[PDB]
Amino acid sequence: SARINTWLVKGTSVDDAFLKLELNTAGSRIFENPKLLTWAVYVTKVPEEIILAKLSKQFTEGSLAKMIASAKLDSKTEGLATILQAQQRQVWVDAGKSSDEVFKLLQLDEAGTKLFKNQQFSTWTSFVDAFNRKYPEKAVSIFSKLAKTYDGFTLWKMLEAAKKVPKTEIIASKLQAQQIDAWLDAGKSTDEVFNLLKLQRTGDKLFKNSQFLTWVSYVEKFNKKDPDQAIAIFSKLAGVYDQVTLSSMLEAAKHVPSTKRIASYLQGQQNQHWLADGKSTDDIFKLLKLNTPSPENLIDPRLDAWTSFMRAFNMANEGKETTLIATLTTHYKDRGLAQLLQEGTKFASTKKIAEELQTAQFARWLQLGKTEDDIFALLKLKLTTPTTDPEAIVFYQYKLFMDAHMKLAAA
Amino acid sequence: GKLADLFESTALKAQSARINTWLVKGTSVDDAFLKLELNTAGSRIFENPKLLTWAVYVTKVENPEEIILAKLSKQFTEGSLAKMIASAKLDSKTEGLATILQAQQRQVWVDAGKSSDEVFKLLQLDEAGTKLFKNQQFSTWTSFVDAFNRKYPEKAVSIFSKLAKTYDGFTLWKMLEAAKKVPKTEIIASKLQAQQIDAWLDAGKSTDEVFNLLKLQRTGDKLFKNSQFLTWVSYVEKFNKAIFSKLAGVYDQVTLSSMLEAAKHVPSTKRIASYLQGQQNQHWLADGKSTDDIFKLLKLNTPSPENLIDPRLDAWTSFMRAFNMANEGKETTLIATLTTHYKDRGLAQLLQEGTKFASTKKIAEELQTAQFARWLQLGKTEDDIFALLKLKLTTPTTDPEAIVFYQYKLFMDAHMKLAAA
Repeated sequence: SARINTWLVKGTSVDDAFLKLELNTAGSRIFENPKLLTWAVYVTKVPEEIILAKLSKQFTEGSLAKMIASAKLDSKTEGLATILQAQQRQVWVDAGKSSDEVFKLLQLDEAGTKLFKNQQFSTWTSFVDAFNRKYPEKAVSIFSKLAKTYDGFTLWKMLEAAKKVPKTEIIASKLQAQQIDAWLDAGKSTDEVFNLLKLQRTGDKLFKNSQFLTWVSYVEKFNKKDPDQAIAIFSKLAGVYDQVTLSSMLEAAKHVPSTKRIASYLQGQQNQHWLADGKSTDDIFKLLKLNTPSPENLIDPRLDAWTSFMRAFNMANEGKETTLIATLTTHYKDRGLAQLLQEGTKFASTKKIAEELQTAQFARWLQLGKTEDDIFALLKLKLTTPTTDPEAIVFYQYKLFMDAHMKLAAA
Repeated sequence: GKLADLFESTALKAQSARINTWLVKGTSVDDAFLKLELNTAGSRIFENPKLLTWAVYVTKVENPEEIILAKLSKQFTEGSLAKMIASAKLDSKTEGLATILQAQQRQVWVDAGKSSDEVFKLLQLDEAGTKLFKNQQFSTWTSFVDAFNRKYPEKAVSIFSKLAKTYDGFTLWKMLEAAKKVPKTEIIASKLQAQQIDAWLDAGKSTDEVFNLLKLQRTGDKLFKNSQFLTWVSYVEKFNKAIFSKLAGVYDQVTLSSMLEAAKHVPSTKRIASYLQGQQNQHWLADGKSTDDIFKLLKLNTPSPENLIDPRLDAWTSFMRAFNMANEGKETTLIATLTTHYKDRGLAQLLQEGTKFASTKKIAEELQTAQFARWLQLGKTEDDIFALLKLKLTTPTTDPEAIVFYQYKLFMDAHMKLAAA
C-alpha cells in the first residue's frame, strides 16, 4: 500500500521494515500474509537473495520448499513463489546438493505411488535440470532415479496415469519414451519386458491392457535393433493361449481402434499358421465350435474369425475355394440349415444375416437345379405339415424364388 | 400383481381408445400384438409407444408380466432381451415396466434351471473385468444367485465362490475395497471382504501366505500405509482364535519404531499401532534395555534439530513412560536424558536454534524453559551458566549461547521467589 511510500521517504532498513510488520512471528502460513507481499515489494526496490535468506532463518529449507510450492498455487503470489523457487534452486546447485539429497529434502521418499501428484515434484525436476547443466561430468537423469526407486510396472502405471492430468501430461510421456529406450539399452529381451509388465498376470484380457501396446512398441524396436534375435510375436501368444481363445481375443481386439492394427496382423498370422498346419475351412469351422447349433452364432464373432480364415484359405487353394452357405450346408444339413436360418429370421439380432443367408441357400439350390418336389423331399415335408412350420415356410419361399428365376434355370 | 398399479399413473395419448376398442371387440393379446406390427419392431422396441399400448392392454386382460416377456422371448434373444431391458431401466419414462420385466426374466431363468455361471456369461460380466461392481447388471446377476439359491438349496452356490474362482486374492480385494467406498455397493462389498477372509481361513492358507499374497513385501517403511495391511491383521486375529514378532523379523527396530509412532496418528491404523508399540515397549523392557539404551538405539543421542519434529522422540517418551512405571524409584526424565547425551552447552544451543524455526519452536521453547527450570532447581547462578556456556566478553550478543544466557537470567528474574529454595 502506502507503507512502502513512507519507508522510502524515511529510509527504513529492510530488516526494520520486516520487523515493523511482525513477520518474524509469522508461522508456516507466512505467504498468505499480505504484509509479506508488501515487504517483499519494499525489498525489490532496494534482491531475491535477501528475501530467501531472511525466510531461510525462520523456516527450515525443506519446509520452506513446500510453502513456496503451494504458494505458486495462489493467483496472488504466483510471481514471488517462482522467484524464490529459482533462488532456492540456485542455492542448492551452488551448495552442490545431490539430486538424491534434494529428493530427500522434499520428502519424496515418503510419497510412493503418489509422486507425480506431489506438488513439490517439479521443484526437484527443475533442480535436476539446473544441476545437470552446471555439472555435466556428474550429471544424472531424472528417469534413472525414478527407475532406481520403482520397479518397471509400478513406474509404468504411475506414468500412464500422470499423462492424464495436463499439468504433467508432457513430462510423463517424455519419461515413458525414455523408459522404453532404457529397456533397449539395458539389453532386455522382449520376454523379460513381457513378464516385467505383468502381461502374464493378464488372462483373456490381454489386448484390453494398455501395457500390451507398450510391449508391442518395445518388440518392434527390439527387432530392428537386433534382428538376429528378432522374435515372432504371434508365436509367444500361440505358446500361451488356445487357438480358440486366441481367436476370440484377436477378433475382439480387431474392433478396438487402438488394437485394431496389431490384431488384424496377428489374426493374419493365425490364418497363415492354420494353413501351414493343414487345417481346412471345415477343420476351423469345427474348431471354432460353429457346428453346434446355437442360433446366436449367426451374428457370432466366431463367424467373423472364420470368414477371415476362409478368405485366407481361398487365396491359397485357387479353384478349390469354399463358401459359407456351402460349409453351413455341410455341417448342419440342407434341412437342418433351412431350419436354422428360418429360426434366425424371427429374432431382430439375426434377421438381416439370416435373410441374406437364406436367399444364398436358395441360390445354391437353384444352380444345383433343385426342383420343387426335390426340396419338398429334402425338407422331409408331409401334406399335413403346418404351413407355419420353419421348413414349410422355407419351401414356399424357395418356390417363389424359383418362379422368379425361370431364366437362370438353365443350370 | 404389481404391473396393474403402474399403468394408472401412465400417460396415454388415442392410445386408450385402441385398447377400449380391443376390449369392446375382444381381440386377443396376440392378434392385438399383430395389429401393432410389434413383431417387426426390433431392438429399439421399448421406445415404441405401441409397446406401452400393448402392455397396458395385456394388464387389462390379466400376472400379465409373464406373457409380455414371453412374447418378447420369441422376437429377441435372451442376452439381447436382457440388455434391452437393462438400458430400458435407465430412462425415467419406461421404469416400472423395465424392472418388473427384469424380475420376470429372472424367474424364467430360474425355472429353466439356468446355472449362475450361465447367467453370468449372459449378462456379459465375463467381459467385464476389474470393473465388475461398477457394472449395472452386477446386481441383476446377484439377484439371480439369490433366487436360484432359495429355489435349489442342494445346488446352491455362493456369489463369492464365483468371484474368488474368477479373480486372484489381491485384485479381488482392491475391487471390493474400491466398491465399498462407492455407496451404491458398500454393504454387499463389505460382506464379500469378510467372506474373502473367511475363505482364506477355510482354504487353510498361512498368515505368511496371506501376507505375501496381499503384496506386502515390497511395502517398505510404508507398510501401515497400505490399507490391505489391516486386512492381513484382521486375518491373523481370526487365525489365532504373534504379529509383532513377524514385523520384528523383517524390520530393524528403529524404522519399525518410527513406522509405528507415525501409524498411531492415522485413525485407521491407530490402536493397532498403539498396541504394537506397546509390544515393542514390553519386549524392550523384558530384555533389560534402559531409557538410554533406547535413546541411543533410536538415534536420539545426536543433537540434530530435526529431532524436535521427529516421531522417534515420541516413541522414546512412550518407552520412558513404560520403563518408569516398571522400574519405579529409578525414574528417568526427558531434560535429564537430553542433558546427558547432548551436553548442557550442547542442549542449550540446540533448543535456542530450535526456537527460531516455526517448524520447531513449540517443542524448543517448552524444552528451553524446562532446561532453565532444571538449572534453577540445581541452584545454577548467572555466573555459573555464563561460565559453562563458555561465553567471552567479546562474544556477539546474537550467538545462540549468548542469547540463551540472557533468556535464563530473564527467567531467573521472574522466578526469584521460587529461587529462595
